[PDB]
Amino acid sequence: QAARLRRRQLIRQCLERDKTPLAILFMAAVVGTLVGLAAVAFDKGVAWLQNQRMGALVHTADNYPLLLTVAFLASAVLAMFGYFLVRKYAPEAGGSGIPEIEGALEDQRPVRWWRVLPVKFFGGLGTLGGGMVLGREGPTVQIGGNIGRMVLDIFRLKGDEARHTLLATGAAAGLAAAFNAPLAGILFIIEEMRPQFRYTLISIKAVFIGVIMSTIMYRIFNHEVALIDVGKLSDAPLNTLWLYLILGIIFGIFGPIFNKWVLGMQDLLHRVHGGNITKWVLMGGAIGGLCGLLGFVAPATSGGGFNLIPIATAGNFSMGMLVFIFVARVITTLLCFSSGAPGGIFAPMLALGTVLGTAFGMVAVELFPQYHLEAGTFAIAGMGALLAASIRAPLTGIILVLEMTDNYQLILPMIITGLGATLLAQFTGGKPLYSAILCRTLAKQEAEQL
Amino acid sequence: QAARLRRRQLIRQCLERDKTPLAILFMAAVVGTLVGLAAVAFDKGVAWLQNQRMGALVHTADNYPLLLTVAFLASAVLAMFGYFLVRKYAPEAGGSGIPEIEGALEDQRPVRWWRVLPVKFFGGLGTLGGGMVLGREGPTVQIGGNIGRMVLDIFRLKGDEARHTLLATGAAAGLAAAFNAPLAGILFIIEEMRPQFRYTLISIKAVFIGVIMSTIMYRIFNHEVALIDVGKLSDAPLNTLWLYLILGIIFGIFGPIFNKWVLGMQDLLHRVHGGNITKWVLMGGAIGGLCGLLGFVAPATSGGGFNLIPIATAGNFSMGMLVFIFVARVITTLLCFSSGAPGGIFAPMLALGTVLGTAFGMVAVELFPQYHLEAGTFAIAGMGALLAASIRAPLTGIILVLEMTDNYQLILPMIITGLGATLLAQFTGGKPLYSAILCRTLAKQEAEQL
Ligand SMILES: [Cl-]
Ligand SMILES: [Cl-]
Ligand SMILES: [Cl-]
Ligand SMILES: [Cl-]
Ligand SMILES: [Cl-]
Ligand SMILES: [Cl-]
Repeated sequence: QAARLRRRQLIRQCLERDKTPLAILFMAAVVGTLVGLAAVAFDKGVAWLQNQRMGALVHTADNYPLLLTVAFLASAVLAMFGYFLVRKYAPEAGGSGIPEIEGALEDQRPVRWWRVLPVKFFGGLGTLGGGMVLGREGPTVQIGGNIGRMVLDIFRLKGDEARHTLLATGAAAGLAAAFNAPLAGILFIIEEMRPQFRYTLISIKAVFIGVIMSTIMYRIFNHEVALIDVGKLSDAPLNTLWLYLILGIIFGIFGPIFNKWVLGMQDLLHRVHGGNITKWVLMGGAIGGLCGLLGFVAPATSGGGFNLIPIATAGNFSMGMLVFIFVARVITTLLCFSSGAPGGIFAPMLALGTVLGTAFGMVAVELFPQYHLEAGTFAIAGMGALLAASIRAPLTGIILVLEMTDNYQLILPMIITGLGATLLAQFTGGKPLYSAILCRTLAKQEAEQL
Repeated sequence: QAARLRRRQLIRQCLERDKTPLAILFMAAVVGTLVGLAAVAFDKGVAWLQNQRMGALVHTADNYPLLLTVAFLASAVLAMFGYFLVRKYAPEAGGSGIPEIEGALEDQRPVRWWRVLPVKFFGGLGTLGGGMVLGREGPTVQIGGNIGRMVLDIFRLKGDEARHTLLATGAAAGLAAAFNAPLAGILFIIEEMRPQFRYTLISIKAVFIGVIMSTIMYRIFNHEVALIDVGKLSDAPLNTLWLYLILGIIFGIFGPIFNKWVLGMQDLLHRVHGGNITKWVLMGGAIGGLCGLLGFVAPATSGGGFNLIPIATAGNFSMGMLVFIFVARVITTLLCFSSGAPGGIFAPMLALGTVLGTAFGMVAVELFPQYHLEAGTFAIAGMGALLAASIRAPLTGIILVLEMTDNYQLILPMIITGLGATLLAQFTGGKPLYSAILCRTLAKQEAEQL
């Protein structure tokens, strides 16, 4: 009868009248509007700082050593301002911000929106606007989760189930308004933050509301159907689907290796400054100045990565250039993200999977000419395979790539590529990167409390 | 210290090796291949019986009262075969089968694959091949979930984690191998089966493997890219997005009203036979013969519904014809599903949401000519709005409709329509239908135990 009283517990759940608090559902539309407006202002300010930087690199065009100095120095001072705001005011605004938000969903990290929200905005503005190899995905999730706490504090909402609802609403609205991906922002919460999020009928409807309001706030100011404008690539036949499983196996081995390089470079770059702010800022200007220098000479090795993925998905880079771009963008991704700059690793990971997927597709075309393959259809499957192998959230990584590229005929090749990425990353001993960063944040704050 | 002790449990959970045995993942490839093969033997056995029934109406087309007798009696004898196998050999194979698989993941229902799997197959060929208003999701999910228990019992695998993994693998594979929707099969388990499924890192990977192997087995025998071949419809502009909220608000009221009509007709049709097998079989041949009669005279009011959706989305019907189809298909959906026939309600719900959404999309083009609306974008948004209001799985129902229609420019209108459907079905006191059918089975089982 151990299942009999369990069955009587099941019938006691059906006759419950599930109430509908419309107060938290209205604030989720206030959150999602404010997240989507702060996401648009972040993207328009990062792009304005990037167009002002290349506008300074064309007025000094005939003078080449002066151009390389003002490519370094305009990106160094822009990065030094971002490192200074994090180190002086909000140290939890360094890095991505997803481990700070999913640590807040466990009631383990504080949400200091009076400090993080001006520092993650303006410090990430000069960091990403300076041309560093960092994405706006992580900043927008942390700006979103801090806006949802701000709305909870301004309107004085009490209760701990409303606190986790509005914090997850803005993190869902942050992903939905960074990438024009309303489907991935919902799957950000129920698939990637699955151990963190408390699934209530109200809390998942509020995640839907904030995602809707932040996608509408995005599309008012951006009228393109694809964030990454690759074309309409070919279908994948059934006799070519095993090549996407092999491509996932290669990504699923590299994924844990890349995660050990992220945490290993976090430790190695911390020995340079030792926690000192005036050496953390000057190391951040040397890293930020290099990526603005690399933004002029060999610009495929620097930047967030979205200006490389449509070039690499088409057959424009050779096999020797994709090897150079991959090694250089592995070095500058670890140099930017693991140094504690405000900026995520998600959009640099898309450029690393596109280049590694195009390299796989170019070998697959020359090895199998009987399949009529494309190099670009493996770049899409490789894009969400490094998020499956390192971030270890394949479903919100697949959906995000299909929404950014508008290529939904590759759903089954991406699930095949994302399975072998997740299967071999668990097998080879890999953890999620945002979990591994948060577990090192939690073990550090357990050590200063001794 | 209350959170410091919880911080210690979040650190030691992070240092664990994650224990990947490949034996249950290979068995998911065996399950997914067998589910995907049994789904195309079900889809091509139902379609063969519907071709022999239409072919019997062309041979003797000169005699019209014999033609209405042959159309009645070919479907009456076929449905009587389906109602008899349920009432004699496997009474839990009646209805959809998703409440029986959902109760099996809760360890409340037995999985008798030696009885259900021949009865759900050959009784499903009788009811669906007779032209009754019943879908093939529920049959294939229950055939799928019983294959996952059959593979567990043949290979004699031990464990309660392995039993719930392979049972949810085939239920996911049953939705992937029907409708060519691998993405909706995964979301069937982590979103619709959220209180039932025990999420593990390996139990979601085995759900991926069975979904992959069943979508491949479907696509070996089926080469259409979309099942519901509506065209490439228009995209919805931002000034028209509030009409999809009103379409969701209307569906979110009707959803609970349609749910109590399903449960009310289950009690009403049970008053006819009282559980007697002879009166249940004769009532089911009367209902099944009525839908084979209606398959010849006014064929839009019977059948599974996949023939009606491309005609309705194209704007081929009138307004009074669209009102007559909605009323008459509601009566035949309540007659077929609530009488205990092997066959689901999901694909009859897509035909009801398309017809009700087209009628909304025709009022919207009459009232707002300045919006430049197409009536078919509300047919697709309304298609998954009855799944969000009655089945109350909005993310599963959006992705399924998108994967069946290949219209992914309507992601955000379907999320707005599915939000207003879910929010108004919870506000007006509606439950999920499969959770309400199972709970009426579980409360009936407690009543047998006095
Ligand atoms: Cl970080
Ligand atoms: Cl990022
Ligand atoms: Cl990130
Ligand atoms: Cl049922
Ligand atoms: Cl169905
Ligand atoms: Cl069903």
